[PDB]
Amino acid sequence: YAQVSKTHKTVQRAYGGSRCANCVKERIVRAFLIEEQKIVKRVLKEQQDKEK
Amino acid sequence: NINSKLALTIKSGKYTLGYKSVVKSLRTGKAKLVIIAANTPVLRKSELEYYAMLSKTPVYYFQGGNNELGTVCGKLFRVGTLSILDAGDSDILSSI
Amino acid sequence: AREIKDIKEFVELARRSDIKSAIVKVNAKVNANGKKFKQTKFKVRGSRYQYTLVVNDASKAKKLQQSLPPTLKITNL
Amino acid sequence: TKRTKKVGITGKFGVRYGSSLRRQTKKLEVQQHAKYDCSFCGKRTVQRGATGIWNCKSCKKTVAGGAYTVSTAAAATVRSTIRRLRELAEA
Amino acid sequence: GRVIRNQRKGAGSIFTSHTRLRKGAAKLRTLDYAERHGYIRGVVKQIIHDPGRGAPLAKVAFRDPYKYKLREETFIANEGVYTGQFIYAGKKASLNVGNILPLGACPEGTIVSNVEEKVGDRGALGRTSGNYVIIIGHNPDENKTRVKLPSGAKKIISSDARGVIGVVAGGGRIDKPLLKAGRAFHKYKVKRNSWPKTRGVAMNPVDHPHGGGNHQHIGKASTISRGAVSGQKAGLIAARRTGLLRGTQ
RNA sequence: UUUUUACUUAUUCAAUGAAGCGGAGCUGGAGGUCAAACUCCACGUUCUAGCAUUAAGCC
RNA sequence: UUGAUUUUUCAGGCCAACCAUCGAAAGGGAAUCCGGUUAAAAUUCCGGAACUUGGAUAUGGAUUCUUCACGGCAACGUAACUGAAUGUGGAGACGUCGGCGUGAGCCCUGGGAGGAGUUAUCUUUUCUUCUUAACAGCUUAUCACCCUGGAAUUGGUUUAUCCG
RNA sequence: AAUAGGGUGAAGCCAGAGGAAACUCUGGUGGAGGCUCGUAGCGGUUCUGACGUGCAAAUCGAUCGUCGAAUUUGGGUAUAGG
Ligand SMILES: [Zn+2]
Repeated sequence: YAQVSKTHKTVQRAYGGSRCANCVKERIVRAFLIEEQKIVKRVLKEQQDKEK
Repeated sequence: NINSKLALTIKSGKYTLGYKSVVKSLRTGKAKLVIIAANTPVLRKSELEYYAMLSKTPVYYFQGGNNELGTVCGKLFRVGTLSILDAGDSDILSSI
Repeated sequence: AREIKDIKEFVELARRSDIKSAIVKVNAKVNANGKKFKQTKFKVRGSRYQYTLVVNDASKAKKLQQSLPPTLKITNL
Repeated sequence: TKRTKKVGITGKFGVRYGSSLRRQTKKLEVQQHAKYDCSFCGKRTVQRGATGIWNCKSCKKTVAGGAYTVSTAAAATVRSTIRRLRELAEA
Repeated sequence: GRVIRNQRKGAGSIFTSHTRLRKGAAKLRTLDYAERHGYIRGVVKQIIHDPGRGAPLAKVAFRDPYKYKLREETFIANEGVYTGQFIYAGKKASLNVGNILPLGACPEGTIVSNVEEKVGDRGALGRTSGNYVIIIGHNPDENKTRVKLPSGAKKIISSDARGVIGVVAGGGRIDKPLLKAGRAFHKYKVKRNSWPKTRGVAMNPVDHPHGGGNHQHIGKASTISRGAVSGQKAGLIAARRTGLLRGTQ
């Protein structure tokens, strides 16, 4: 692998030569959805920090 | 009771079975209700209800697994999720 | 050994500064769908590789041979 | 046709080891070679690896189980016992 | 006479454990600030077979609280633990199968495994397949907890000692007969050199206290004093009773 | 002199790449407040096999 | 590890879990083949043709005025096409048996071009030569994956019944 | 690192037949087993054979045990005289 060009050892994508396409797709969706719910759990917490 | 309501919709109304069909029906705005089986992966589940939030669609959480959700629909296969396009003779949309 | 297909690339390659010598090989072949024809292989010896151009046309070979640099040593086989 | 009247999977042992030991082997060895329903994907694709290891071919979920069954009766009791005691503590 | 097989094991030449294929020592995490004050979350990456062990092991990845690094722990897999499960360890961890909690944080009747004898020894009790520890009661004034061990013994442990909720996976292993000498050979091929065993009564008087005679027989009582010396302790050492166990004990 | 149990520094056991110990104080949740705020608890992480590293900001 | 300094001084920036060493001519492991040659050496010599590692280094190409390239819905493609500390992974790297499939070498065999044998008779006959290395380019695959689509009258499918 | 060629035919699977059900029967397929016949191999039963100042300080011949595992084996390594 040291003596071959980079296109042979990677794929033009995030985590190209490290993760497969489906595992990168699942990381992206999981990162987006989980972080979206983090905002929801924060605004909801602030809703219970002013009435209860 | 909802099993009886859901069975009537399959007999008389319109529906799609399967994750790929449900997401298409949420994109097109043709979904009236989304039913998700209990053993559906949470990542797929939390994504279906994000699509429904954008699409302004109610979500019903079936209590059984995809084996039980499939047999309620009169199918001999497993149904992880489904969308109701047209509740016909049933009143499932008014109950959920 | 690398094979060269473009005749224009071969003449530009034969005038590289590291090119020691050239070989002109004549093969009496037959296409089996006709009769005898004379194939010519032009072989250029560079530092790393020997470069071969196969010229199946007996006339394009003669024109190509006089198109090589006059300084190259040419061995006729 | 039916090939063996009663030995079943233990017919590989021939006449050796004693009938009582072979019928005791048959009970647990049918269980360890069975296919179980996956609690994650719903398919009947769960098979044993080594003891206590049960893999699903479809969804590639591995669960820790019993030596010869995916779940022992003792584990099922603990699951409900832990579930019950959790409810009281969390009200 | 000669040095008997009991005594040759302590030198440990051919009697050490065969440990090439073992997958690491099964331990809890080192007790740190997160477990003492809150909880830390890890994810189950693998559930693997450990040669020489009936219980499968779980590989759980935690974050290092102080440096950018992943820490892989080797836990004893409780039954029901699956790959991709989140494992919570600490004082504030919830009562779920696979979570690591201090003993005082568990109500009476909680089934727990890989329990610490002492705070921070990373697990001593109930580690084999199908085994567990039952929490009997608490003594909050003295900060002590009563537990029942797999042998039936009652023990008093610090309430800060940790354990893993559930039963050790792989239980029921003993229910199946081995049926063959070869099965025991393969069983001990990855444990240690203790099989097969020659009966001492079948040896010569040099080899064993039971050897010799014109019939195979022990000749003297096989119950041996606790105060006997090495080379004598062959048989039933400090036996309170002998014979078939009849009735309750 | 004998029995018991208090101390920790001798001694002994264990762990860690000696990372958050002990006390007090900030903040809330409470006791019913009979001076005046004393006592107790907590004090940023729990649908998901994602991410977290080489400080932003304020003075 | 850098920026250096020519001030042969330095300035610092990161880290020091673990890490003396020995232990395999059958384990792991950078890289070579063919033809010829001696009385006796050859993957070592000769001829030709390659390869790896370390170092130095210029030219061409590539890239930049939207500074660190484009194309494809996608799987992904390419002659290239910044990337420190630190981190995460992969390869190294792995039992045994059973049948199945593909390849290679060998075995068998037809025509043709040669050479040898038998031939009282018979035998378009019996035997034999007809080869192609490492390496370079293009092309080539089970499996796996992507897009489309939405399936009971269930269908696809292996020698071995698994898949939706 | 090594271990011809056969026999038998366990689970699982396919099809057909019978039954109200609980279930049963048949034909294939499949290829299990410290299974079996039997080479190499490993061993060493009997002739109480040969030899017995030997080919040999343990061999030779026939016969025999076993032959896919508790198998056979090279090298490295550990254990040392009460
Ligand atoms: Zn599954």
